[PDB]
Amino acid sequence: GLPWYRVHTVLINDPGRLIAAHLMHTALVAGWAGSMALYELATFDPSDPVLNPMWR
Amino acid sequence: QTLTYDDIVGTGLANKCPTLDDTARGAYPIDSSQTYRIARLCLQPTTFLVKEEPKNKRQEAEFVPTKLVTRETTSLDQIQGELKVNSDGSLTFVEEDGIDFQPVTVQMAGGERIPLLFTVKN
Ligand code: CLA
Ligand code: CLA
Ligand code: CLA
Ligand code: CLA
Ligand SMILES: CCCCCCCCCCCCCCCC(=O)OC[C@H](COP(=O)(O)OC[C@@H](O)CO)OC(=O)CCCCCCCCCCCCCCC
Ligand SMILES: CCCCCCCCCCCCCCCC(=O)OC[C@H](COP(=O)(O)OC[C@@H](O)CO)OC(=O)CCCCCCCCCCCCCCC
Ligand SMILES: CCCCCCCCCCCCO[C@@H]1O[C@H](CO)[C@@H](O[C@H]2O[C@H](CO)[C@@H](O)[C@H](O)[C@H]2O)[C@H](O)[C@H]1O
Ligand SMILES: CCCCCCCS[C@@H]1O[C@H](CO)[C@@H](O)[C@H](O)[C@H]1O
Repeated sequence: GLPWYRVHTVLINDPGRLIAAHLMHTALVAGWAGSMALYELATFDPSDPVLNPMWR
Repeated sequence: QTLTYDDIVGTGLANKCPTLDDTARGAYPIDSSQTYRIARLCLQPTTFLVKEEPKNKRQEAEFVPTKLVTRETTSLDQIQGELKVNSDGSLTFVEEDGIDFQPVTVQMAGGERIPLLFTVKN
């Protein structure tokens, strides 16, 4: 069968499933962004933008 | 003219002090031979400010605005006491009794809740 490093090649001639894979990728990236921002809000201390800004 | 409990109940007006007309710019004579009292003192807070506490200790901390979270339960009222006329013609109010405190919780930016006993006791 297909070697492990070629599994996604099944999409090359299947535009609908390629779009589905792409949709999944974008869902994952956007969920990362939402999750990342929530984790940063759970940890960020806003009380000192002078000596404790976001980049510290 | 005058409101009953049923007119007031649940409106918020019970937590408000009485107001006077813009017309009320008069003068109330004090006869220094007469004794006086305050029969009703009412205090309706409209803003609570809390002094932020810096790490800086350089530059003075400001008083910042806060959000009231305990609803219309903040005013002091039905307070009474003697209004003394002093020998130099100054008046001194000596609080005796009344609804002279309210626990109040206000919330700062970012969530810190600051309870206080808002009061004029004694
Ligand atoms: C954007 C990511 C993504 C997308 C959209 C796809 C989509 C596809 N894959 Mg690929 N794949 C991926 C990443 C992805 N894969 C990764 C990271 C691996 C290595 C694990 C694989 C290995 C793989 C194999 C071996 C096969 C496919 C196959 C397929 C097709 C059918 C679905 C399937 O069987 O998935 C497989 C199911 C997964 C890959 C689950 C991913 C494992 C993650 C890490 C678990 C996530 C759970 C949770 C949210 C997070 C836990 C993290 C941790 C803190 C514990 C489809 C085209 C099949 C096929 O069509 O081949 C011809 C197939 O046999 N994929
Ligand atoms: C848009 C970017 C992109 C896309 C859509 C693809 C898509 C494809 N690649 Mg290419 N490729 C890319 C960039 C990309 N590649 C990059 C940057 C490199 C160098 C790293 C490669 C090097 C490469 C090789 C050497 C091969 C492909 C192959 C393939 C095909 C099969 C992939 C597969 O089944 O893996 C299945 C993968 C797994 C089951 C697991 C991989 C797990 C990795 C190593 C670790 C986990 C990654 C983590 C989940 C992802 C976060 C990503 C983010 C940080 C970027 C498919 C057409 C294969 C081919 O041509 O088939 C004929 C092939 O041999 N790619
Ligand atoms: C006017 C026609 C039109 C428009 C507006 C688009 C727009 C888009 N196409 Mg292209 N496409 C078109 C014609 C069009 N396409 C034609 C005729 C073909 C040949 C059939 C393709 C083949 C094609 C492929 C093969 C792919 C795209 C993808 C994309 C998207 C990539 C950006 C993205 O996902 O952002 C993120 C998305 C958003 C911020 C959401 C946008 C809001 C959506 C679109 C509303 C959904 C409702 C709508 C009625 C459903 C169908 C929309 C459809 C017309 C695109 C984007 C929505 C890629 C994609 O889908 O990846 C996920 C992808 O893989 N297109
Ligand atoms: C420009 C931005 C960008 C681009 C071009 C890509 C491109 C890619 N992404 Mg996506 N990704 C992005 C941003 C991006 N990503 C962001 C911001 C997130 C949120 C964190 C993700 C989350 C994400 C997930 C969860 C997955 C992808 C996967 C993929 C691959 C799907 C095609 C494929 O089959 O590859 C075949 C695989 C390769 C060609 C190898 C890529 C090797 C990368 C470049 C370096 C990984 C190196 C190292 C071994 C990582 C080990 C991690 C370990 C320490 C845990 C492709 C290389 C999917 C994938 O890799 O499936 C196998 C996958 O599961 N991405
Ligand atoms: C965030 C989400 C994260 C989830 C992702 C997790 C999935 C990651 C999967 C990675 C594993 C892939 C390894 C497959 C390994 C594997 O299948 O190898 C054998 C494989 C042979 O392929 P063939 O084409 O012969 O196909 C046979 C098929 O049966 C394979 O599917 O070759 C490759 O895969 C090419 C690249 C690997 C070559 C690596 C060899 C390493 C040598 C040893 C090094 C250590 C010793 C060093 C000493 C100094
Ligand atoms: C599917 C693609 C994945 C590629 C990832 C490569 C990253 C390395 C950076 C670039 C150097 C490339 C030199 C390749 C040399 C080259 O030209 O390769 C091309 C080769 C495919 O070539 P062929 O199609 O000719 O197949 C040759 C096979 O038949 C074996 O003989 O690609 C692979 O073998 C893909 C697998 C490499 C996998 C490497 C190990 C990944 C381990 C990940 C550990 C993850 C831990 C996760 C923890 C949660
Ligand atoms: C979209 C669906 C998913 C939504 C759910 C995910 C929510 C994540 C939101 C993060 C923002 C809230 O972040 C959270 O805030 C409070 C208030 O400072 C912190 O709480 C901390 O300080 C407060 C106030 O002194 C203490 O009473 C508390 O015990 C202590 O843990 C949390 O440690 C922090 O992690
Ligand atoms: C998508 C909905 C996420 C849920 C949001 C939680 C409320 S918002 C949250 O409030 C905390 C307390 O006031 C703050 O300390 C923190 O900075 C703020 O991000």
